[PDB]
Amino acid sequence: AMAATATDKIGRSVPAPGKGILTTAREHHSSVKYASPNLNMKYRKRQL
Amino acid sequence: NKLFVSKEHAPYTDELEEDVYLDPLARVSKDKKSGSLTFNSKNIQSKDSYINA
Amino acid sequence: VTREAQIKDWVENELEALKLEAEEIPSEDQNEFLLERTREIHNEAESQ
Amino acid sequence: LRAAQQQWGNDFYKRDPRIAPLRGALATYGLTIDDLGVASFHGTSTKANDKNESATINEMMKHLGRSEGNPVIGVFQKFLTGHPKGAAGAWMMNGAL
Repeated sequence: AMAATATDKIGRSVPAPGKGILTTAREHHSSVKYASPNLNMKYRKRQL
Repeated sequence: NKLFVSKEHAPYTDELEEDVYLDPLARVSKDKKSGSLTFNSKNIQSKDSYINA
Repeated sequence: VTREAQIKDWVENELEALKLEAEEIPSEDQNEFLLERTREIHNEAESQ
Repeated sequence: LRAAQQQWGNDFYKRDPRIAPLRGALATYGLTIDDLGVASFHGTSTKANDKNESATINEMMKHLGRSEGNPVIGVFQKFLTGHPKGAAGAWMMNGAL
């Protein structure tokens, strides 16, 4: 359902791992007070 | 002999390193002091840019 | 341009569907819920 | 039609900042971040990796709002087999199935 490789920046220093993959969870929690309709299926089914 | 200027420190600082990583509307910006392009904690998951994009 | 007609009137059918929803379910803590759903509709319109 | 599907069924979180790629990866089956049962770690057995690999798994559950007290279960395939420098993720995807 998902595959994603990730890297910091330019090939700089190989033998040390880092944050890279954490970006597979980049989402925005600035305003979570309202409900996001797209997460429901009963709503996405009606549009379809 | 200064075409290739190797970065020394990333646009984020370690305390902001993972805060950038999935607040996905985190845009780098200019720093009035340093002049370089670095990430500020003032616009990382700042909810003004976090939905209008 | 034919599908754009389907998409144009689609939001005018969607934003009106917020008014039957957005001024009856919540209180006047509204311009944060509206700016949540009116953006999502605007974005669900773009990717449409 | 198979274009309206991927708008509302498969790639409905692409053009959305507030649905993480891993959350919408599962949210397309009615799964939640809580249903991510297991995490087959790379688990190379180096002192820097396992400290870091475990670290990063935490935040992406810490950030996605995994239920408190619902941890993912570390599967460290490499204790048997070792590190097949390149073959790794295909042994641990092999086992994960």
